[PDB]
Amino acid sequence: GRVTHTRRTFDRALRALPITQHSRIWPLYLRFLRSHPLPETAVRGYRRFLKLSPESAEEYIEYLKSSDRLDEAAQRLATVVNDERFVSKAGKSNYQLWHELCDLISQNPDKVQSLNVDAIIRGGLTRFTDQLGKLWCSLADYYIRSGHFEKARDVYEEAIRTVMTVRDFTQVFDSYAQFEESMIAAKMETASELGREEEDDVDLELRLARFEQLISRRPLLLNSVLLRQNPHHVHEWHKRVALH
Amino acid sequence: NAEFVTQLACKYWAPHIKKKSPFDIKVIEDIYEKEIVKSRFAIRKIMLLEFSQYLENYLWMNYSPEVSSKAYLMSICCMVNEKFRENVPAWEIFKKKPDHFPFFFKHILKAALAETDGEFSLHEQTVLLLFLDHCFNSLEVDLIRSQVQQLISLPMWMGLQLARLELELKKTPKLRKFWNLIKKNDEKMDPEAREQAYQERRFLSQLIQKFISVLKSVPLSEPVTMDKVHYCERFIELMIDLEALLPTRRWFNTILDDSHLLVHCYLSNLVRREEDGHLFSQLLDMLKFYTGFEINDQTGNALTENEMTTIHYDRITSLQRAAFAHFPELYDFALSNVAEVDTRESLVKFFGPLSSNTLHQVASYLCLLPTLPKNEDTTFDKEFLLELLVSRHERRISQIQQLNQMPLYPTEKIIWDENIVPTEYYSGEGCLALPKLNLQFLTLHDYLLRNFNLFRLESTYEIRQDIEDSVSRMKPWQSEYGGVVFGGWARMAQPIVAFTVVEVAKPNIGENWPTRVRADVTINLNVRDHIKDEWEGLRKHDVCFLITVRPTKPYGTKFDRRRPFIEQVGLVYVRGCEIQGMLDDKGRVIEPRPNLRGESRTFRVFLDPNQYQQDMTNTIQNGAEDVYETFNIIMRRFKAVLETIRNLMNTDCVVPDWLHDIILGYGDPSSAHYSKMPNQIATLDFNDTFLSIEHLKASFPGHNVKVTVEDPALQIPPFRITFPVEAKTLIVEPHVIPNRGPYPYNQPKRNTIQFTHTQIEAIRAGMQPGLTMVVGPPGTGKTDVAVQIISNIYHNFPEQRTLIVTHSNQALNQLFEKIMALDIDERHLLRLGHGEEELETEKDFSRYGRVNYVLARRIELLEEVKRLQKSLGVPGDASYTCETAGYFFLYQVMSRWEEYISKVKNPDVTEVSTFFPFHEYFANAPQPIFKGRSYEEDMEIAEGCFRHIKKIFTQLEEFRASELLRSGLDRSKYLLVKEAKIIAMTCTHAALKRHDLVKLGFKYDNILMEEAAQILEIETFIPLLLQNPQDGFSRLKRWIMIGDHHQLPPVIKNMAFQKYSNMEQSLFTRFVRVGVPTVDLDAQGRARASLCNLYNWRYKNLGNLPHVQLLPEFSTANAGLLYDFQLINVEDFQGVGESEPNPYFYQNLGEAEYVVALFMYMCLLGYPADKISILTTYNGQKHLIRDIINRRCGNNPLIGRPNKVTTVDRFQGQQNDYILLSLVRTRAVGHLRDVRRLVVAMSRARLGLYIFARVSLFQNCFELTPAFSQLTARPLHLHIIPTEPFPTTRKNGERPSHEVQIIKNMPQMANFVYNMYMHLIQTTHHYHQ
Repeated sequence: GRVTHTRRTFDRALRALPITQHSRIWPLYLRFLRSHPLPETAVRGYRRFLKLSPESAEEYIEYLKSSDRLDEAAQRLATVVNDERFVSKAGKSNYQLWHELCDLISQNPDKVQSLNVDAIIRGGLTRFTDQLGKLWCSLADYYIRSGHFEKARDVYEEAIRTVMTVRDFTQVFDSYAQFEESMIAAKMETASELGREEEDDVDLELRLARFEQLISRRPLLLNSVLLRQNPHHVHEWHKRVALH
Repeated sequence: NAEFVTQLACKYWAPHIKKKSPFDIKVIEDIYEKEIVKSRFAIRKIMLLEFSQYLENYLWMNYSPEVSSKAYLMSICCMVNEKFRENVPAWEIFKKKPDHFPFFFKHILKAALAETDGEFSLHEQTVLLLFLDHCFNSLEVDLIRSQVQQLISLPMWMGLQLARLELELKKTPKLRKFWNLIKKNDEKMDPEAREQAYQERRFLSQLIQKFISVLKSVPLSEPVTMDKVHYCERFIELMIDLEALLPTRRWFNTILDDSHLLVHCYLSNLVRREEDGHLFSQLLDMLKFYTGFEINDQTGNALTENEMTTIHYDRITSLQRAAFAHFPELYDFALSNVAEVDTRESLVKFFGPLSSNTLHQVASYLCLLPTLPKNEDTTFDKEFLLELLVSRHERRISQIQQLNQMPLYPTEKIIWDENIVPTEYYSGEGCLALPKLNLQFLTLHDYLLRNFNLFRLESTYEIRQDIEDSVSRMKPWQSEYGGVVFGGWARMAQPIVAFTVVEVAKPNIGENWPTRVRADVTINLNVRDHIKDEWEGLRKHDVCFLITVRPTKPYGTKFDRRRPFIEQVGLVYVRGCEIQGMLDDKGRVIEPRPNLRGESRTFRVFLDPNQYQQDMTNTIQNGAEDVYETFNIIMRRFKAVLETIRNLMNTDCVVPDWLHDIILGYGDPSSAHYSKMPNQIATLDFNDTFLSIEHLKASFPGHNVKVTVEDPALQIPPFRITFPVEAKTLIVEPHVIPNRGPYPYNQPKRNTIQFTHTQIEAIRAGMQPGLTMVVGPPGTGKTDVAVQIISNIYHNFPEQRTLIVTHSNQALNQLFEKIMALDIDERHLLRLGHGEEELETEKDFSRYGRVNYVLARRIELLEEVKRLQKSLGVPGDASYTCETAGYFFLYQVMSRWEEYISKVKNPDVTEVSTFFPFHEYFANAPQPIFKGRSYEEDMEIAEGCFRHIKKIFTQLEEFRASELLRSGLDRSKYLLVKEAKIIAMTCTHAALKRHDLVKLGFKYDNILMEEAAQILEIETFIPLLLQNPQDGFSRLKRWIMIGDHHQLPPVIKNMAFQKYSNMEQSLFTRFVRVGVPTVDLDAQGRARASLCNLYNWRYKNLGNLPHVQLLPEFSTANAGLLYDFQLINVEDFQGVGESEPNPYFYQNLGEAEYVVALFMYMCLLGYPADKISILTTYNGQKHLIRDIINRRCGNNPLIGRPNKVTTVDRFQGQQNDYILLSLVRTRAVGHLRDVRRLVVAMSRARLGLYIFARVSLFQNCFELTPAFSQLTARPLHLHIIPTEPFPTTRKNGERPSHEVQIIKNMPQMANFVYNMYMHLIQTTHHYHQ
């Protein structure tokens, strides 16, 4: 109950520096962390700026990420996301992928301002690339938590420029059907821009039916887009469809 | 009629006359009609009348409604105009006698609205336009605001069309309650008072209508008078001022929108006349830019893009609704969305083929004009209707994109433009499309655009006047195939045989401009030998110009002085350059020079950080020519700045919310005091200030000292001093600074300065969060107070960074030198620069010096760790680096201290010695530290030794960075990042590397500034953007600047900048003008009271310390001069008073030779040649003094050289025991009107000043009356004691015991000097050679 016994214990145990007494000192600071974040914070700073090992900041982060202080946990993770001489601070073990999993845990439906989740997805994609999966999820969340007016059209245009695989046009289709009325001139020309989308056998129907069944009136444009969407090679019934 | 005006003045109004003739309305009318009216408002007659002080002595003191006449009104208006032109306080007469100010300003506004070309001509009407603009821009004056009060107030909306005002009250419902309140309060008004109030409210509308009609009365191609054009121009100038001032625009801009003055302007033939209306169209362009500025009318804050876009698209939506309801031809137009019609193109494609009366109906339904009745003809053209509609509903580009699309270089359409970048001969009669930087800005972007326009206009004034320097001697000629040709020989100019851009070095991260751009200029010196020596004496950093001209006068065209030099010589562009050295046959810049063979010399120069950045931007973005290749000349005697402005404009400029409105000048300016900071630290340690409890009692004249300890021998520590929040009680809590070991050499360094209570109040305002300005008079210790405040801040705040900004080398070197005597370790002080910087301190604060000190202290710390290991008796022969030293500290020293603590803190004074186990670590120390008499003191000394070892380990933990950064630049960056808690640099270096350190890891927590009166509005607005914000808030917690509002400001390259824009109004002086508290030191110790009175009259209770009052050196007589400060008249000699060898090269051999006889008399009396300073009113006068002195004394073995013979302002920041002032001016007073330069040249003497001046010329200077009162208290001759050598035991007051000579003139003075020197030549001899 008094810090004198624990401090003197850890001090006389640090007489040498073999593997022993780490499993005392680290959990000693961990138990001190209750009722005061100061011992855990300063001991974590001293450890991660102290004696040489890969697992020092690992145990510090395992103790600090379960806590109610995430700045200290991601701060150990930042001293790790430098590593200052060693890309593979762990190798096939990943602690930056761990930071990205923490970023997903913070992108969980807690801070829904549509700012921090997308910024954390950009930070996790910037640490290590996330190709079309977390990228498709980040573009989906950015286009879905956004509005309907030209802001959603710009979101879907940039996300199309960055798009990798199919169903990104489906995400832009969702944005368009939700944006059925973004202005009083073309009424979300995104319906046409996405119905005439990529040329052969990909969706051919997604954005068309989106504009068609926003609720329903009559699209009168989805037909022209879809039958103008690359019928078979040049000489065929293609003129008949494009004329009908 | 110069003699007529002078006789009339001396008879009726001129000062320095016993009896004056009384005022007569006939006198005023005759003077005006016969001098201004007959000679068409003469500038020289205006100047002579100003020197006669008609407004201060004649006009207003006898003016009244019964004396109100057109001549008197126009005379007072022209006097205020000339006051603004010459930068003199103008309305002091109105502040003295505000009684007839209502009738005066009312009759002036009546004259401005009166019939044009009637009683008051267009000349007087434009004069009244500019005078009214001045009366609006001087609205910080109570009485002028009193006349603008109801005239520019919200009741100014009484002049708008009924539909527009009704729509305004509908869009802002709370305006309807205020309108009802105004209508109700108007009921209690008299008919005369009601008519006066409505006339005041409609004055602006009637004036705008009159100006628009004056414009419409100008024909397109037929020649018209320039006066009407200039009247419309000055009207647009007043419009621009009242449109850029927020509380002045709030209501007037609504009437300006209702009238659409911009529309009639851009429709008139005046805006189509390229040569007639160039500057007027430029002013109208500024007005349209400001009318389309994104600033909320209701609160004054800048709007969001969503806000302005909503406004435009809502106008579009209401226009579409109005189309559907009232225009059948526009059913499609009502069906067209924002993206369909918001561009001028489609808006005009829909509104242009409409009818004239139809567009009038559109305007009427949109409340633009009077309603168009049935079957009528609208007298406004379809051109007018469609233009107004398209300008109102067409898309506008944001100011952000507009500012970012500007190339940062001056082009060929600007280099020769006087309407925005005028010359140095500009008299001030006309207007310039110039920014206004005085008091308050609509937004930070507004103030930044003004400051950026000003900096770029200064650079264009440097690319205009020096641009015509392709050899400027004999008007360079055009030659075969239009090429250049040198027609003569030029001394200060030469044609360059080539110029090659040698280095394009990469920028620092973040900034948008390279770090170094150099060019080598090759010229073949086939000219005189001494001229070639002057040329080849090239050195480092010497300011050079590369000049480009595309001359148009063919070979042999005559030269004419009064013509515009720019077009005369065909100038193209001139960019500055900084020569690093001459290149020789080894390709090396000159750093014992190698012997030049041939006459070809190539010099390597590099202008700026962004030297070759701005022209690159121009040629890349908008097709400008490569200006670094068409230059013709090299001549000796702003792109990075605009890039820093762009950084400010393109970043969110996240400024402290307590500094936003402060830099904007609006609101309550007292919210910046440590008295208005809610974050004040109640219990603070000013420790290094208070030297005693008596001193702590003396620094609090009106405070009750409540000291928590009564024992007097136990209260003078670094005593903690808490300030209250009964209500005057300051708590003195004694302490003890904890020991740091056994060596008495580690005793913390303490100040020796007994700072007065005012200086202590300034240091305390600095050590309490917020902003402060400390007024430092000559010799009150501004640098000392800065070092003391920084000391206290470092004392109470260990992790905080101190950002010490300065203007010049002497200021920062004084900061470091005074810091050298404080208890500050050499690991926390850091210095930046612009490159090369002479170390003017004792110890090296530089980058390389810092890495070297790091290496030295790291050697020391690792050696202490090794010797501590030996003291511990450890096995092992290896040496330890800082990582191993940290490991060993935590392993043994911390462990040993833990053992000692568990032994002695859980209890004998014998145990104090038994259980300190580093005895072999303390074997090299005083006799055993633990004395064992007292357990507490023994524990203190032992813990101090263990903490000393801990500080060794902490210095090693710091030096980890020096081992982790192999490069010197890298380790120095690491020190500036973590090790540096003191970052001190120049404003130029801040504006240069601002973004660089910002992306590199710069921090700012507490900032101090020196020479705040020497850095510009933009140069002092720069440091606010030194870092990035932290979590939605800036990191800046405090800024304490020390300056002097009465001293020299930064110098404008071409004086047209302060002439028109008044950019000389610095941030410090502008804060003073706001009225912010200034902590005014007044305790001098460098000038005895008699000499100090020459500058202490200008300040707030300026005094001297007991040191200056009682110094034995202070009242010591000046050898051979019974006068300590003398102003001796210099009459005509050889017929010459003020003389002029070259245009504007003023010199006076008369006062020069009087100063020569005086300085040679000092040399012949033995006065120390170091203590003889020669200053002048002209650099030409300094050069004449130097030439005549080196021609007469030269190597006279009895005579040294006067330490300084140079420019008055170029001697600022310095002082002398004797300053010899040459006031050559006797024809015009010149720039001596500036009280700043006055106090500057008057505070150059610590104990002795000898001035040769024109007594009557000086007394005629009204600004120089408090100075001439102390000047003419002495005889107007040289009153000396010639037989008195260097040592004179006599006091300043004690009677002379020698022969007194009263020399009446320079010829007798020089003859007597030569005769005394001749007797010295027959009796004595010197031997230095």
